[PDB]
Amino acid sequence: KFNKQKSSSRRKMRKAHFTAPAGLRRKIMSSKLSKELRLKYKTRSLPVRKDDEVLICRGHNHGREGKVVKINRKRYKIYVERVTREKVNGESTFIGIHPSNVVLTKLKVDKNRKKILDRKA
Amino acid sequence: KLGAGYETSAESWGTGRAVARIPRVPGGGTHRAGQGAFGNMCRGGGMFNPTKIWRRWGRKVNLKEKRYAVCSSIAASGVTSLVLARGHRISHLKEVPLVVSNDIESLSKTKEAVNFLVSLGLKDEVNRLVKSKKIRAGKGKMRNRKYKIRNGPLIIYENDNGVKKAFRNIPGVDLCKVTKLNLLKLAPGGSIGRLCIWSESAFKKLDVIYGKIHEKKVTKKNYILPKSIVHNPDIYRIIHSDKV
Amino acid sequence: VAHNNVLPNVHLHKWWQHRVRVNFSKNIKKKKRRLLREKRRKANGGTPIEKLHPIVHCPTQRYNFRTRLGKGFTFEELKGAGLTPRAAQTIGICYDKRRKNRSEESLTKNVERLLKYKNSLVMIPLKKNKAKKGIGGIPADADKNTIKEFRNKKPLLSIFKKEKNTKPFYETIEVSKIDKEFLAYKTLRRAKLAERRKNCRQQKKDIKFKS
Amino acid sequence: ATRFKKNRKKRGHVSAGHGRVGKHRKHPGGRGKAGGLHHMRINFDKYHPGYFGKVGMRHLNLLKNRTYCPTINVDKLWGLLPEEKKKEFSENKDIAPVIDVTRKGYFKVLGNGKLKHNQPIVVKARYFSSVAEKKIKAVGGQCILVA
RNA sequence: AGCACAGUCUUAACGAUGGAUGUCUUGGUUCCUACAGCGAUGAAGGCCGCAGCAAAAUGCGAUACGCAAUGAAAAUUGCAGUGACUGAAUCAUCAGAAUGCUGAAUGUAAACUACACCAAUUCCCUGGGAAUAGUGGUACUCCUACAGAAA
RNA sequence: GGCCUAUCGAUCCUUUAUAUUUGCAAAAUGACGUAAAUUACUUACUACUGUGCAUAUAGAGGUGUCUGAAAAGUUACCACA
RNA sequence: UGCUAUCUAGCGAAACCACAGCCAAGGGAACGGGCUUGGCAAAAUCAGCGGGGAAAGAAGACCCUGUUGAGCUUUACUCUAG
RNA sequence: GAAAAAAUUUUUUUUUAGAAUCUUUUUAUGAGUAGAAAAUCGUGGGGUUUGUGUUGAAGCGAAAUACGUGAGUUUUCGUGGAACAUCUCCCUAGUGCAGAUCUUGGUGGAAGUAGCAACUAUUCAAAUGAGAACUUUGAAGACUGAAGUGGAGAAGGGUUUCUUGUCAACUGUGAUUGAACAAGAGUUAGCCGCUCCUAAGGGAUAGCUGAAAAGUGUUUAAAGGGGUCCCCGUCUCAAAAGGGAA
RNA sequence: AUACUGACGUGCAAAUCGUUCAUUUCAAUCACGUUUAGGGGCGAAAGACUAAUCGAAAAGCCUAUUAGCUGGUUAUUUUCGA
RNA sequence: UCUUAACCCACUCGUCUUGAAACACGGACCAAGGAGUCUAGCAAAUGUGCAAGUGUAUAUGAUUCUUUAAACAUUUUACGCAUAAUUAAUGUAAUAUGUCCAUUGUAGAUUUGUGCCCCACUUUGCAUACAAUACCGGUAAGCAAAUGCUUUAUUGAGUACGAG
RNA sequence: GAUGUUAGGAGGGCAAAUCCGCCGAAUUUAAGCAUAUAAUUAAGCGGAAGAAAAGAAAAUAACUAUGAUUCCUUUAGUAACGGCGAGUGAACAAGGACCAGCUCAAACGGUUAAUCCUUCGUUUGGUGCAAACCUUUCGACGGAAUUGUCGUUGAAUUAUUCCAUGAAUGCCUUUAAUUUGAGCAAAGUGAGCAGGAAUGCUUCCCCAUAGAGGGUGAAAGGCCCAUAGUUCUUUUUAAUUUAUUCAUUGGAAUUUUUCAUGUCGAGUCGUGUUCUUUGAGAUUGGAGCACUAAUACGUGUGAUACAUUUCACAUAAAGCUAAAUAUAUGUAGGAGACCGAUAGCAAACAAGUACCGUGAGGGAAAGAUGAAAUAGUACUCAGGAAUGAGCAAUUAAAUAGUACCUGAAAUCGUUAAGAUGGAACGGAUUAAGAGAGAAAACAAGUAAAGAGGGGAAUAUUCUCUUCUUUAUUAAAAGAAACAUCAGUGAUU
Repeated sequence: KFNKQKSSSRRKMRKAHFTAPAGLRRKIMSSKLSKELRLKYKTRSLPVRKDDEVLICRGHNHGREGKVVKINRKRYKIYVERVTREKVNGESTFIGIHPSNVVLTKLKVDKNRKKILDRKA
Repeated sequence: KLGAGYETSAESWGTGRAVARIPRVPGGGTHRAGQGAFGNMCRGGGMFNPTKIWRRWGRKVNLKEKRYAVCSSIAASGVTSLVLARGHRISHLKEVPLVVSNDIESLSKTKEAVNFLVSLGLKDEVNRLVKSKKIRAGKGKMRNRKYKIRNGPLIIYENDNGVKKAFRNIPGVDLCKVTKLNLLKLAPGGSIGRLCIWSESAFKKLDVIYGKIHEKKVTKKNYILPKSIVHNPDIYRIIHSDKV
Repeated sequence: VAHNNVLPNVHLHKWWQHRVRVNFSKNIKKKKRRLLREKRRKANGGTPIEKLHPIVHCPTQRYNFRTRLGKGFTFEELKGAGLTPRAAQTIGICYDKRRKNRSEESLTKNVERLLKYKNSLVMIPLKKNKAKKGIGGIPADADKNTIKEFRNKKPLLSIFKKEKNTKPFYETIEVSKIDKEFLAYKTLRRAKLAERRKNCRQQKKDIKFKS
Repeated sequence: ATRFKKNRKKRGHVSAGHGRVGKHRKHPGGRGKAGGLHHMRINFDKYHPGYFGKVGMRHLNLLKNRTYCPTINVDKLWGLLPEEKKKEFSENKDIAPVIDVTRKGYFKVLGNGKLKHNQPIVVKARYFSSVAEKKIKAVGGQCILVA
């Protein structure tokens, strides 16, 4: 708000959202952390990774937990294990989920993430 | 833009050519050729009077009038009926010149400020302020004018000890320092009076400013309160009165 | 042109659209000037950045009774104060060669003004903790204690401003000291009448003197 | 501003409120001050009597400072004191006010009006009228010429 | 399993045709703020190129839709391929390295891959061994220095 | 001024008249005149004070398309409103 | 006599178009398709045709007007290279 | 400040006004271009106020026992799928169209009409294919008639060539054809040209002009080569039809 | 390019077609290269021609040139009205 | 509501025009666009603030710094216009000290009284209209050595308790 | 003076908004036009910078005098110019912003040019990983330079006082700002309802120094990015802290006293003459030509030609210099009471593109499926093929089907209804059809008994109600018809 450095004008912000580079895109695919994990790490939100286990809580699949298949930074979509759907020609693909609509439970640590988790701490 | 709509070539063959005589773009081939040119009626042709950079944008409003407007606006806020009329949900308030102890100036958490407003009894008004944020119709949305809110109480303070940052960020509240009281804030949209919350220090300082027990720099120099045209406006009492 | 209305006279006839400029910049430009000068004052070791100026009487008939800041103290005024121009220049007293003290009062008034500023100022030792008497009539250096305490004090800038002429027109005289036989109007017109002949004589004296 | 304008009141009316028959053509007399001495001569005679030609002495640079000199009439002179001071002089005969006309920024004193009879007053100024000297003297005051 | 005249005109419902209207808006716009010159150390500009599958736009220059190095940092994907378990895949940063032919264009030329002249030139190896007709230089004017010719 | 009803001319400019009226922009030009005065950068006191130019006022020089542009023809080669 | 025109199959435009389209007389901006009074007036069409539609083209080129021009000529006015 | 009616004295029903640019009432009066004014009404945005939205906003189509003298306002049903109002008051404007031989985009009647007329003229059978007057093949009949619809070549065009596909659009009829579209492919020189030479001429060098831009081309040249310190001596471009190694 | 004032004249063409006709060893014709540029060039001279543009080419700008002249010049009600 | 009827009436709109239904011109159709504005300077009108003043200029100052490119503030003769005019001009300049009174009339609003309200007298006498006098600048004329004078003429966009 | 492919270097071109030199119009205005005007403009051509240009008195004043330049506010629509028409038009003061001064030349210094430069070298440092930069004194050997470089800024001399100086040991601390990149970053993904899916509606929770902006399957402070806030780190530059000893060479300022009273820009200024230009007027500046000076008691200003002369103010004919100040260009930010796809940059799209022109040049059109195509039309049937249909099928929705939002009008199709004798609609009034409708266009209450909802009294008594039903009484309302009046008429 108060700083005059960052523009708040709508058009400009919108352009920034669409023309964002891949590193920035990786950053804004972040997810709310589940309560046990939030307690464990003292952290609100994390950038998502492939082998983690999400729970869906918005959209037509809000009963579903499951493992993440692929994340698509081009399309702003994560894909999950059993949110399968058949297409017109009788071919099964995965339903796209946007990160806000999932709450992340079990997350798989690796050294890059471990560094992030320590950095948050 | 200065040249707007005139950077086509300019040509005018029309008399005896069996067309209207207004200019046409010259050359051939392309669809733009032979087509209606510059002029306040054609595709891309530029409106009849452009708007220049040099409209008379502002106005030199007069010092004595401005001062009077400030004094009168504050005075209007004083009167209970006018504030109510201005539409505040002020029904349960104890008194319209609302003055609070200078501990208000030292408040430093938003929740306490809300709590304080509720304690005063402005709960309904606080409700209207929280409620009343809406997206408004029309082109404004693309020009960074997304929400419209309605005007909340005006906090008048003598010197910061938390208030300036602390009551801000509660919808439609305004804050202003006493010495620099502002006509636009006191009288929004050309409406009169507002729900005003004064510190006791501010209240005492107000009297100093307009020259009862004057000072070297606080008091506005050479300035007096404008005297009224009518001394007493109770027309019905004059009519009622025995002599008349 | 039509009926009673004054004759038109607008000089926008030679091309003028290519020549407007509209200042939307007033407040921002003012803010910018203030911020740079304040930054400069902050930078300059707590020193004032204003320079001393002589008071002078205004040119010609129109402003004969009024007095304003001039440009440059003159050599006589510096010498009278007890300073030499380069030395004066270093402590912010501004010089010129152009002014010349035509009449006595102005010289005395300006040397008093210089002296007051000089007496007021206190000087930082150049290379720190190495205080000395110094040259050119510049005030001698000072210790750590005086400087430290002085830096903490507010630097009062009143001397830089123009001198207010104190009004004294509402003044009183005893009636029996009034001299009523005078004719001021007569004296004035006669003086104007006699001017050429007085010039004629003065010119003759000037010729006589020069030989 | 725009919403009040005259054209909106007449908005659909063919002439735009400017005469069907003769119509509003461009520059309809010729430009500006042109018609003087000839076809608009009657207007020039009837509205700006003395306008054409030159009269009198030329002056190569006026240099307006030299000849500057605001006036005041004697009538206003006591008014340059505040009220309380004036009353005090009216009460006490032995003293009189001096008034330095320069401090209030006037140069010549003129003779309109009546001074209070038998209050002497000392007037300091650059210039006086003949009449002013006589009036100031008549009430027992003195004029002092001063630069 | 029958009955309606047709045309012309009008009306209503449902359609075609068309793209107005309303709604949007990764664009314009103006003002304000801020810095602000590139070039013989070869610019701007133009050509010509360059992808596994590739036309333009974009990007880039014979190392050619990118090399190195730094900071992010696990995927990139139309198929094909290439990747982690952090100098590998992807971005961003961008200083190192590289920057075809031209173009002021400057060896003579020009609708030319035409033509001179002087150096033959380059790489490897720790003072020798290999390559290659390849590569440099050579405009006009000037200035300081120097040279050997003239008075 | 002509027995009455006709017999005529703006501005700028020029031209020649008028005045104890004025100017030429820091000053002066009759005149060191008249008295004094001392030996001098002296004091009083005087309507009248160089050349030239300019003003003010008053005539006169002319605009007959006569309330006042200094202005010849041609187009069947022609254009445009 | 050929080729067109014609009919068919196939393909397929445009100029033009206030609205339209039977007349007589009358009046009327003094020659009307509509207006008033008469004559009168019966679907849909096919082929010609040049009476009329004051038919089309195109801000009359003639004439006049403009304090719009231009080319041209001279012992027009003002100039000017040579 | 109470008027009436209904019930069955007591209950119920209706109304019960005081806004000053306003209310009650009275009387007169009412043409209108050019023109002037006032009062309204509507569109884009703004401040202010208090609201409608996914149980469906705006928009749009048809309306409506709707209200207004009227501009208009309001509403029903249908469509629609996301925002919309503000009349509380008032700021603000690129603000209201039938016309301008207006502009732009679309569209008719004219109309299944004018018209598809040069260049002697075609016929039969077979093949291919969904389909053949105008694709292919055979057989006839014909024309061009070496001043050729034949060979070569120049300028210009520029892959139009060829084979293989092939038919969305085009090929003004049809079309399986094609100079269209798609996929590949093709142009080989010591001798044929260019390349070299000079011509009409061009551009520069020396000067000189010119603010410069340019205008001039030996007009005051210490200038490019050949012999071996001497002798010749502007450079350069300009012919695909002149000269020209094979 | 003479005549047919023939065909066509919403053309086969923004100058074409048929027939007739003038011209052929020279003041002959053509190609290509080359020269001269806009108040200028060029002209066996028509004010002809200088890329469908000529009694002053084409292009852009000064320039939204200028026009006492033509056309157009946008909701309602009410009042007074030339 | 719409729909046909029927009686009676009813000429193509725009338009320039003395006079258009015209054998005057513009209009095939439809949709959207499409034309008295903005600035400068001046004026009156009216609104608003202050009032012999008025405007706070440029600019400074502020714990003013999303808004704020606005608002706020301005130590006891800056400038504009006003406050005095007039003449070419050196320039000169408003009754006049008999008294803080403020020139004279004629009508004239408002007021007081008499004989809570109409009158008719009286009483005060605004605005304004019409005059009249004084006086100031210019010019005449008369005088003239002087701070020029004058009972007289004239002339001014003059003045006679402000208005901007 | 030539000559050199000699050694080291430089200039050329592009870019122009602001900026500097030139050269230079006209349309236009004057109701015509010729002087004026347009305009010291446009075009043409040359040259710079982050700003430039200007600048340190041959200034103004006539005062109680000011005092480099630029700019703002102003004087001023004034002095003034001008067919004295049209029109044009300054300066000084004053209020501010900013505020900065200087050096060649001339004089002076000869028991010694004390200068300068290339090339070769040589060392006290400091940063940096390295690359590399950055400081640092000291010599050679060439040259250059007296046809004049350097020092000095009259000259010495007294007292006073300063500044460079070099070595030793020591010491680089705390803070304040300022400017970059950096991090970290508050509370709900709680019921229920309707929906394809909430961010909707309730309702129960909360946070805010963050309720800016954006994203997310419909409006989200608590879903996400970011935001408020801070914690670091980067830029430089203030303040603060510590210097102390010893060392010598050199320079500077006043002050005394002497003695010297010096210098100061020439084919330039000026004048005539021309032409130009101007506010400039018997010439404002420039320019060409002709003539052509004076030495500081000179000569130049002091806006009317001149003479004879005062007086004030200045010191021409050589050079440099920060600031304020300007910016329709390039690039980067930030904005908005701006435009909303026929608008707005010509240009939201592969736009200076396609396309046209021999060429200079001219120069477009064309945005939108849906939440998700990682839902883009599967399958069967009829078709040669296009396509069509489906009992089949994605979607919440395909009459959202890639011509994909909404989808007006013109125009045209289908069915139905009507009309129909050489125009069509129309107006004023009724008619017959055909649609629509109950909100005024009948029936309050009372009882019976179902279904709901509320309010009060101190979980259940009282009381108010809306919907349904059965039946059961009101009443009013309009229209008729006749009658009575009153008003206005006609009639016998």
